[PDB]
Amino acid sequence: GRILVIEDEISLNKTIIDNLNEFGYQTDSSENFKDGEYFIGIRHYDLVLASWNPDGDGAELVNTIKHKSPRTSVMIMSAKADKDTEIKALKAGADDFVKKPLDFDILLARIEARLRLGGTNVIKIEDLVIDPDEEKITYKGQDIELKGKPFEVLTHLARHSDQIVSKEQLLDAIWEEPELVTPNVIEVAINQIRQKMDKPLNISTIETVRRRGYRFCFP
Amino acid sequence: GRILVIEDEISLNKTIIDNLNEFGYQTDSSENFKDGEYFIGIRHYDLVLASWNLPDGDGAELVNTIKHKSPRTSVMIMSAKADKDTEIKALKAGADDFVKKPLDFDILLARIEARLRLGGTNVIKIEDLVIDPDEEKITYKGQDIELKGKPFEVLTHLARHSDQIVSKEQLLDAIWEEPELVTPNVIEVAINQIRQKMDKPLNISTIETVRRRGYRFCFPK
DNA sequence: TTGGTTAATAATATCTTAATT
DNA sequence: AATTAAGATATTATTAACCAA
Repeated sequence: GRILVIEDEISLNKTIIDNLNEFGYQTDSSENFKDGEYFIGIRHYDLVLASWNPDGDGAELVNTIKHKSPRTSVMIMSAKADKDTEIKALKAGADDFVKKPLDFDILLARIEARLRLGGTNVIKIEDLVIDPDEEKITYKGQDIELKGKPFEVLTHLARHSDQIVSKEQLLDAIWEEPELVTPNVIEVAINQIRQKMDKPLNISTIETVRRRGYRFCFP
Repeated sequence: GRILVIEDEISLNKTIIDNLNEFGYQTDSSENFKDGEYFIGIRHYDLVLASWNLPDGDGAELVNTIKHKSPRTSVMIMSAKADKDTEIKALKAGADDFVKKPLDFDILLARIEARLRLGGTNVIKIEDLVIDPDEEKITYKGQDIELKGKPFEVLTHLARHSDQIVSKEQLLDAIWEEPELVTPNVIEVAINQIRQKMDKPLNISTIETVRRRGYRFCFPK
């Protein structure tokens, strides 16, 4: 929710900030690029709203923002609304081009859409993240080499944490033709998980409950 | 990049399809929500361009459908009624952009291209790696590498989805006109040519294979 | 018995070439 | 350049023997 605005009109700059704050956005402000590039250096801003028109290096501005702070969105506001200025701003890297006099109902809607994030299937528990989409596990910032069916078994359990899952359940949930395989696979997979993480990373992620099943228990 | 065009006006539909094909995009055409959704189910589209006023089917409904079915598909709404309420509604419904009809195809293509950069610049610059999709050129340390065609498009698509896993089936839908006809091995051969021209000679790790998922660009490594 | 623990080996995936186009 | 065919090679999955309790 961090947006910084680079506008040399004080009125507009004042205006723009008050609108963003009203919406809910943490915001910073600059009247020149010099100061602006400074802020992006200190902390990340989800989006940057800057004027195309003092130094007149907007095309370069977009580039420098994308370089210094690659994850940020650049929105360019310009009173010259001709196709040439629109096309040239987008072609320079701008993620969106808005037109001033500013419609703040439309602007807020575009910023929103520009910072809309898709729902994820990612699981973050304490210093551990488990990303099914990328088949990735990291604890304490280090990747864990766990994949395949052991990966699915761990993720399944994580999704049903504090709940006891049974071999049959895991098999049906993760194994096609579950009635054509050796249940030993579950035990082997659990060992793999303990081996890859529990053991080397000194944690207790999976717990076995006699005659009932396993349960993710990483507090 | 594959673009799904949903538009009832048959004449406009073909004009849009022709402008996109000319640019170099793979394109499918539809004239109703149903047909559109059909395509959304069989093929992966990097971007859907849909009229807010189809003969049937709430525009908001269409946006939700595509966004849920394919969260990473960009949605762009076109409407001759382009008052503020309409634009804001579409954006809030989940659209990433809203453009007024009659379309200025110069600005349309500039905006489509800005959405498909996934936040990037036109010229990808990573470390001493340069990938210029505009000149189909690649440089490393200012030294030129000859890589063109499908392999070039496979690599640029990966590097734009960098650090993400793109499946063989996604690479095909994005670069091949008829992904169903071609064999998935074509992707593996392209990845071999990419490694054969870059990773091996330049001693770098750019494409990571992830078994059963696909390929991921990891040049930063 | 129950679970875990190893290890080999069968499956399955991906890659690399060479040819054809 | 583009696509495929086939074997080469890599990587999981499966299976079972084995151990401890």
